[PDB]
Amino acid sequence: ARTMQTARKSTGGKAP
Amino acid sequence: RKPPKGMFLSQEDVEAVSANATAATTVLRQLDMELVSVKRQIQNIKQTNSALKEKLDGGIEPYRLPEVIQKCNARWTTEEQLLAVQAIRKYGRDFQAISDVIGNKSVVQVKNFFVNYRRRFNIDEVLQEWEAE
Amino acid sequence: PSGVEGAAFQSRLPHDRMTSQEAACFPDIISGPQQTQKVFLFIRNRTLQLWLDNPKIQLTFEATLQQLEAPYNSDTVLVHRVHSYLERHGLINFGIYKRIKPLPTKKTGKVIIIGSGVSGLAAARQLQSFGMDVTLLEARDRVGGRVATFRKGNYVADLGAMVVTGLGGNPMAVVSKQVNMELAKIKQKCPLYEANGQAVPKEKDEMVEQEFNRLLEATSYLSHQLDFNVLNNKPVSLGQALEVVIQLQEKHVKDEQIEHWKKIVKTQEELKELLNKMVNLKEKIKELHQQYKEASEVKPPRDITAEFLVKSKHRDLTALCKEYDELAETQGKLEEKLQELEANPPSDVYLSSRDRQILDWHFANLEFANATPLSTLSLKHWDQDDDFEFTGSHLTVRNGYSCVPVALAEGLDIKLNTAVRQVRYTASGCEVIAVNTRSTSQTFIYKCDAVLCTLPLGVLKQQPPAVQFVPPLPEWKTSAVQRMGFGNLNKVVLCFDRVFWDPSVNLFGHVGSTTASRGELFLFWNLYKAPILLALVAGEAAGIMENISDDVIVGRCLAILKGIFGSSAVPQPKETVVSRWRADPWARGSYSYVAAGSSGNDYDLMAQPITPGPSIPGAPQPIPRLFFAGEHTIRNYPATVHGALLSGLREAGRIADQFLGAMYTL
Ligand SMILES: Cc1cc2nc3c(=O)[nH]c(=O)nc-3n(C[C@H](O)[C@H](O)[C@H](O)COP(=O)(O)OP(=O)(O)OC[C@H]3O[C@@H](n4cnc5c(N)ncnc54)[C@H](O)[C@@H]3O)c2cc1C
Repeated sequence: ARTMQTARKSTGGKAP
Repeated sequence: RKPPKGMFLSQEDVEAVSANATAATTVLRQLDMELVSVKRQIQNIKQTNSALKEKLDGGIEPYRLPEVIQKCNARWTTEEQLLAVQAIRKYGRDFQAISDVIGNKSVVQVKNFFVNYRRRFNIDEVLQEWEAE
Repeated sequence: PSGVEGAAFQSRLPHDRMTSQEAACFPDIISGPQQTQKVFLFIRNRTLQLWLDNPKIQLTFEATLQQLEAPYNSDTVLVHRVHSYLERHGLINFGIYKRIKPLPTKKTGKVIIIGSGVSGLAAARQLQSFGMDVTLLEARDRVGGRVATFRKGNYVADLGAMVVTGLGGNPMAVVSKQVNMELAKIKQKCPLYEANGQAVPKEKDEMVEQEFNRLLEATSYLSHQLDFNVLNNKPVSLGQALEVVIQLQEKHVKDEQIEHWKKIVKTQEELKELLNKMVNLKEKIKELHQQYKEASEVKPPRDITAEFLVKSKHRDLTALCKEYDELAETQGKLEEKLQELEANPPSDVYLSSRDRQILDWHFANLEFANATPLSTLSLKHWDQDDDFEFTGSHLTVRNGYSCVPVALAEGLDIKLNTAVRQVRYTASGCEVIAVNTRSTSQTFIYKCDAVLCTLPLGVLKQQPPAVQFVPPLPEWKTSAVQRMGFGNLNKVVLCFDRVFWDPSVNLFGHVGSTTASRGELFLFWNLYKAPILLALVAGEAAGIMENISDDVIVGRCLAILKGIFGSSAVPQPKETVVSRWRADPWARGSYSYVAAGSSGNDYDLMAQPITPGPSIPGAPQPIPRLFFAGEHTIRNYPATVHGALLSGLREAGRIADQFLGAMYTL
């Protein structure tokens, strides 16, 4: 899932 | 609460693009047609206006008249009195226009004529004969 | 965080509150007075701290209570309950420690563990540590499962798990102090390179990325505020919702263009109606001038009416000349209001073919992260575990990740080349039937009190089954198996004789030509000490390139690298390896994802053990016999190694509580 992302970690929809 | 700024996600907008398969591409090709149909309409009236714009070449310019500058005199020559009755017959109560016709009298000096010469110059029957019109 | 509170954080526990798990073992305390809770929570955080500060040696209760101070060391059974809960559930004395009190001489209970991936290995180590007889059945000829590590000469390169996703709260932190792992930080910078071979210019890069993340917020807002989660009776996927958002962003580029031009028409037509009043005074004036001229042709002396005619046509003619002058003013406004609007045109497109292809690379990144096409992801739930993200830099294991499963295997009965075929569980015990992968013919029979299944979700999904459950798994479990997603992503490893790349960027993108290929070879990794470049095949590409030779694949690789670095700076690779995880019959995929129609709750369904029916009718309800671990079973940490490891620890504590009893609840 999103926690797998190292390069250019996405951010939209994530609680800041 | 609200979308990211600039995203346009109204309630109503979403079903319009999801209501069927190509309801997306339908409403956007609707808009593409609405864009061209208003674009050529612009060019149409841009061309219409360019023709009217040319018809006004010269402006008024050959048709203007130079300023009569004369100090606004106090006394009523018989000529100006008669200039007045015609200006009243023509313009009724436009004390102004009456004042430019008889050139040398302020917009007040006009007013004061109306009551002073009220008896003699029959300004009622001039003014009522002016309204027939 | 720091102190005892940092130990709670590095154990993924709130320092100031009792978890649901602790309320289960210490219901006395959670319903008790706040002061005892604070005491309890201190022993909790303190023991975690003790263990964490030295994870290479067992933390005995003796050692714990020794380093506790009044008021806390004054209740020795509370400290014994705490220490035993912690130890039972893998929060302390997990991993690879020097055991102080050497292993119990005779064992209690027999557990069969299917698979020696990290989850299996993590349970086995804990179960054995708890005095059970545990043996693992492993279809491969190696431990690790999806922690695969290529090695040849000085080359090392992971084709499975490859990145520690941050140490903040990560169990892999403890494991790394216990095991030589060359953990190397991974540097954030990642330059994208379009299909031509040349950098995306900072300008684009930063617009597209930002538009991407704004599109993600939108799908989130669509899902959670607008409740846009079913469409034509099917659950909305993320890929869909991104389209609906882009289309509404395209509908709006046009909606605004249409209103801007409709402002030019509203004014090009005030100018029209005015250029008409003005064409109709330039002619009402053309003739009052004629008339005034003719009235002036009368030479004096004039009677008074003929004088008034000159005077009156003159006052009249200047009145209309005021009018036509007052309009060439108003004509001068509207004539400038127009190349006000004609000079401020709204946005021409939403995104250009070049923008979309860069926006594609961010979608290939979401497709890599979920190991699946965005059209399969749940819109609501795909990122349901983001709260549990670890903090800190991501890291790579420079000596190969396999170094971890191997370390964990040390000391354990592992049967390699043993392919489980049937799992038979009944009210009185279980037998696991397995064949030898080399000569299938050799058939093996393992009897046990309980089976811990760590078969990959993709294996559990095979129609027709690679593994038969006798009696069959209940519907609630098989439905969770069919609802949940098991994705796919692959890796191309390139071994050169020379570093022909920027040796100080760890990673760089390649932007694909089509949406349909957005995943193909989209990201490259420079992680290792030898000249190794590693390329990702994500998204719909992953499923495709499995049916394409290594050569065609390393070809397209070298093409990219040539185009990006110089046809001639790119030598031939001295060794190449392409993974095919969906084809690998012990994986059948790469890792799991929240399928459209699934939730994180299916992860919990996957972790519920199975209880067989009674052998004798009317006999009391059994004991559970079939336990499940593995990445696909841990809702708060799916798809990862640490999540797998944590799920092993979970089951080991759950099995031992079952068959060894939990003395620490009274
Ligand atoms: C390409 C790729 C990259 C990844 N990168 C990362 C990363 O960077 N970071 C990260 O944290 N995670 C990553 N992961 C995920 C991580 O590898 C897994 O989540 C984790 O290793 C899975 O462990 P597991 O113990 O649950 O299952 P596995 O490790 O698959 O173990 C299951 C075991 O069961 C065995 N088995 C299967 N069928 C049978 C059978 N019939 N009989 C007996 N044994 C059988 C298999 O051989 C295997 O050993 C990646 C995964 C992939 C595929």
